[PDB]
Amino acid sequence: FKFELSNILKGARISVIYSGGDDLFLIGAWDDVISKALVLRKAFTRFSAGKLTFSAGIGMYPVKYPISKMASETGVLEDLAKRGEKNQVALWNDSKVFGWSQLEEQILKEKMIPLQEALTNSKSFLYKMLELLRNEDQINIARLAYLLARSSLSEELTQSIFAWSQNKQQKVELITAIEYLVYQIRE
Amino acid sequence: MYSKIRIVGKIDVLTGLHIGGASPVVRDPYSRLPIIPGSSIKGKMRSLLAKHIGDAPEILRLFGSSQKGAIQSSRLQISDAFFSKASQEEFDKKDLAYTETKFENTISRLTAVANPRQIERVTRGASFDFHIIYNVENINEVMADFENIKTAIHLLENDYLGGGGTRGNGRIRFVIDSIDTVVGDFDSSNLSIK
Amino acid sequence: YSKIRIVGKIDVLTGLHIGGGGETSMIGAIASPVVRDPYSRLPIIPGSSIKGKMRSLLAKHIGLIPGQKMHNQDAPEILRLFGSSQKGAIQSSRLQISDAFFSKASQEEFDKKDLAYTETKFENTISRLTAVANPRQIERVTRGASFDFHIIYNVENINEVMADFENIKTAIHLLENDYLGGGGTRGNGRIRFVIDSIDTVVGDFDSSNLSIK
Amino acid sequence: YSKIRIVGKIDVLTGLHIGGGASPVVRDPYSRLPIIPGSSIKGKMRSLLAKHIGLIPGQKMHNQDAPEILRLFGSSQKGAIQSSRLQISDAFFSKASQEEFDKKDLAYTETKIERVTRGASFDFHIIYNVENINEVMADFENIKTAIHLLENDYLGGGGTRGNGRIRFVIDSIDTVVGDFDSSN
Amino acid sequence: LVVKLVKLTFKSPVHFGMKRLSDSNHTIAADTLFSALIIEALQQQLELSHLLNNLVITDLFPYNKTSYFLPKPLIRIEGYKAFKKLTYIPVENYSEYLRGEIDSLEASKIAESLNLGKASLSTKVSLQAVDHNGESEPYSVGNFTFYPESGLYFLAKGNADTIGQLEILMHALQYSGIGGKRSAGYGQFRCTIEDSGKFDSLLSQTGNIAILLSSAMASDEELVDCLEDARYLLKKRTGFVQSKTYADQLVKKKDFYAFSAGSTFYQKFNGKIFDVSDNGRHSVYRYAKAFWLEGKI
Amino acid sequence: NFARKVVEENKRIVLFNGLTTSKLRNLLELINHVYTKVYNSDDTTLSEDVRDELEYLKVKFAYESGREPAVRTFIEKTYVDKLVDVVLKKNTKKIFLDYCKYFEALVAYAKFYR
RNA sequence: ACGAGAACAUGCGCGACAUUCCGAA
RNA sequence: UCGGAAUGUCGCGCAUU
Ligand SMILES: [Mg+2]
Repeated sequence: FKFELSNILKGARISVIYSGGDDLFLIGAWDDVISKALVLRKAFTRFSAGKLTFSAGIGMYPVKYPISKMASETGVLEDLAKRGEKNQVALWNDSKVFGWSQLEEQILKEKMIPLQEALTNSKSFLYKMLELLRNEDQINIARLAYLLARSSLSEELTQSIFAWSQNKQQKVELITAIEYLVYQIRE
Repeated sequence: MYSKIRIVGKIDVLTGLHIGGASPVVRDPYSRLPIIPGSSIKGKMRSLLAKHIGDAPEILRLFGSSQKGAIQSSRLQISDAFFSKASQEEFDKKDLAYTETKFENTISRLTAVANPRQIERVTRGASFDFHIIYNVENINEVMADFENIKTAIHLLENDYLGGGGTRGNGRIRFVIDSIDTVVGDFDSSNLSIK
Repeated sequence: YSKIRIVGKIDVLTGLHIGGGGETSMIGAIASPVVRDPYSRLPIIPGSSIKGKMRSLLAKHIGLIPGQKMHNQDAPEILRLFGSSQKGAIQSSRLQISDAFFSKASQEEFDKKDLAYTETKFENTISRLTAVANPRQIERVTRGASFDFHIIYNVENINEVMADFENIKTAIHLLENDYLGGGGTRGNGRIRFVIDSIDTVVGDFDSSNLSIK
Repeated sequence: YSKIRIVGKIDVLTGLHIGGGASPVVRDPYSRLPIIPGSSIKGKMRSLLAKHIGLIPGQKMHNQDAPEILRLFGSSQKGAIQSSRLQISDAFFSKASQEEFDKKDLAYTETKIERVTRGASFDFHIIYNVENINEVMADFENIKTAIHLLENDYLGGGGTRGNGRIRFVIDSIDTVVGDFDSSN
Repeated sequence: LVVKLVKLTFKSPVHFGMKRLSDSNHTIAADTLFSALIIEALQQQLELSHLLNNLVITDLFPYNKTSYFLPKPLIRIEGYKAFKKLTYIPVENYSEYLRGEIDSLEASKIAESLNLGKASLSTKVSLQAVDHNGESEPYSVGNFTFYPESGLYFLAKGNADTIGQLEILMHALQYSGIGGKRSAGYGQFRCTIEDSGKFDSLLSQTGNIAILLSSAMASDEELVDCLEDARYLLKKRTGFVQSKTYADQLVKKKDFYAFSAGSTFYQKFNGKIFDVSDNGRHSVYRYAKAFWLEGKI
Repeated sequence: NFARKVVEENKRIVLFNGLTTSKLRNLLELINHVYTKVYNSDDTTLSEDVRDELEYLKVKFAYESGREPAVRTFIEKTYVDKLVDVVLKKNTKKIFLDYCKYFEALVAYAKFYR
């Protein structure tokens, strides 16, 4: 915690407020914080050779936000990740609590990267997908199908998005990936 | 003795009301209903009354003050306006969303391009039940204070609440359901708003 | 404080089209629905549209600063009327144009004659080398529709009221000939302002001498 | 900023068809009268003016026209947007033409394809915006050329088959606002 | 001594802060309630000394449907992090938690069962400067939006006359508002005062241990005997004087240090209405009388 | 979910024996017309003009069956004529909005599976 | 004598520009 | 009857924060 965090965190827009034992407080760019949290989970699994997992709470707050409020909310997310089998990360709000593998692969590698590459190949379209997905109406799924037909993307990826939206606990991962992508593409 | 007068009524948003916090309005953090913060109503009424009467002793006596040597308790406790149950059912019917997304543009003066903005506004049909407490401190000064309150309400009805109401978003109308002296034996029957 | 309220009806002359997303009429057909107040599902001219068009026309008429970058660099009359936001030089807007809602008279007259309050105008674009026509549908408020328009003028300087209302006269005239929001260059949005009352609801300012048209 | 408004009477030599979805001619939902869409007039003048002058071999984006037509009918190029000095209004059915039609047993439209019967007149209304004092007259001559072309050509429908030609007569040329001289 | 229970259902979000305006808290201590009651008594032109001497109120405690919550006893646990993070115990389980048999997962479930409110932070702005050639300034106010069936309850132990005085005072305080932004839309609540049988039976129990329910501080002589073998949490209570007559400008109260609710003492002590005002035109009263609940450990 | 199943079963890309959007537009325009007619109105039961124009939509469905076999097989497989029948039987706004939603889901799935 | 008290999440801003319901029969 | 079924652009920015 004290030493190898400098090496692991290297190359990120991150200042390590404190490591000091089993815990860790980290401040940086939101995307760099999430990426280094995943890299940290992998490196910690390598360091402990399994046999030990750490839970995390990741928050996204603007600057000049009350630092007391910031740390308290991040600790609240950490506590939300604590409940259960404890091998979880609460990303942003308390509804987005995912296993480390689920966040690393199912949300980012499997969903965020292909969606981002599709968007680059072709923002408001992501917004309307979010509006259709967050609602539970079946005809919202129908409208999502129509939108994916209209999107002029690779139709294999639109069928993949349909499959992700249909499956329970896969729609949540898709929503989190789309929110990550939207936050990635802003001004 | 000390008296508290309760003024309970409705605020009918005659236009889309946008009280910021894309560009979402403030909402009750639990029920996610649109709300009008009490600070918003108090500040708008205070600004309008200050403009009308021109801080002044009347303004500080009404809305409170913290200046040295002139600490005054706020006689007007303007509680948060909540999305009323009647309008809640009126919007549960017709399957109407309480808020709406209004798209707006801004043509530049040089390149003639526009920046689209999606501002959220509470739908016209909404009604927020408001409940404000007037703290009768000086029995002599109650009449003038209520006259100033009525003047501020009249100005607000010809004005807008929070948001860019100079562009139309925020006009409201008050409907005083009842005025009753909840605390004390003060006579509030002759007192009225609007 | 004195506020001068103008209430009247803005009458459509050629099909008025203020765009905006939402629950589209003729779902899957039109590409530019008109902005409708969700409570009544009636076409409505947003007061922001009227204010922006009037401000742009008044700025063009008075004069534009060469290479202007922001709205707060307009003439002092423009900033005084429609508001300014210069950092440390903020002037509160005197014109508080509300959304012009659909009038009850035009509601009942369009209920008669079986009017739908809107038409799905068909247009198309033709290329200059391939001569291929690409069609399109745009919703328009039918010209017979009239909107109850209601604006408020704040009296902050007694001396400058006459100049402010003269500038409002010029802006209203320009907007009357010019098109309101939409593709009015192709004939979508000609409007005419009919004024019913210019009265000082709050205050004591003498508004009898004031006329905006 | 000055606006010069010209109001005139299009007179229909042969029956015209601008119907939207042959298809019935486009009718005003309010007056239930045949109406010449303004966009059709504007597009026809712009196309005729473009074809009259020399053009680049490929106009993919529809915006690469001659500078005079470009300033007259507007721009869409990214960063070089010019507002159209010419605004075209929807020419509705004239009151005089309507009354002349009720005088006889004549309907406003015929079947041939719903074609607005010949002899009808539409009260067209055009606005020119003054942006360059030294250019106003040069733009007006291009508008006249366009008008002249629109007299020789048609306006919508099966024009190459002999329907849709009209003639332009101008009742008055006056500046409706501004210090510009109308009689010039 | 009558021991009426008062239930407070808050209509609007309520702003409580331990240290800052943007900070939001779900309950307040007995002192904060007493300061409100004292302000209300002064406004209502009621008698101050009677309420000062007789009333013994407790910290405001969360309550939802089918449950009343009490502060976690600071009792040694003969799986401890779940107890440490736990804050409030249901009344029906309270004696249970005193005897034992409560395990880590059950305590975590009890902590999750706390269905009281939802904290949030509303951001507002000040335009008092933009008129005078200035600019707006944003400020955040924390608040707690209580759930429809939830709210804050507190017991009061006084004479019949004291209880009637409390009834009148809380009737006025319903519209006076309790909270740190009571004049800006927050803190509005409605109260109902009645005697609760379960609490009467719980207080009737006389165990070997005494558990504090109110933010209390013993007098020095009582502190000599009470502090032995005691397990407690010593909260620092500070604030600003709120009165038009205290001084020209608002000044801070003298820092106070009082035992938190739930602190367990083997020797009871009667608290004191301490004076935390210095060079003020009136004596500011901070409540520290102890409301005791006896239990068996 | 029945619309997606029907569209998938009729896959062959050929959908509904050659049905396309250009064939669908002629009737779906009337469908969305009556949809706007009900959406503007606020009443639990169907307005009489809505009932009459829905009957006209049904006969237009039959006429489109006559015009193109692809449209006819689309209607018989998706039961949309039977759906306008049953909603006319119910004469309520909720059911007819549900039917318009059903047709929207049908066309959406048809577009997606192409 | 309620970490209190005073405070509008507000100020400026057009969903807008270019577009033949047309190619032929 | 057959085609085209919208397309090109911005897609919030600027004060306080
Ligand atoms: Mg730890």
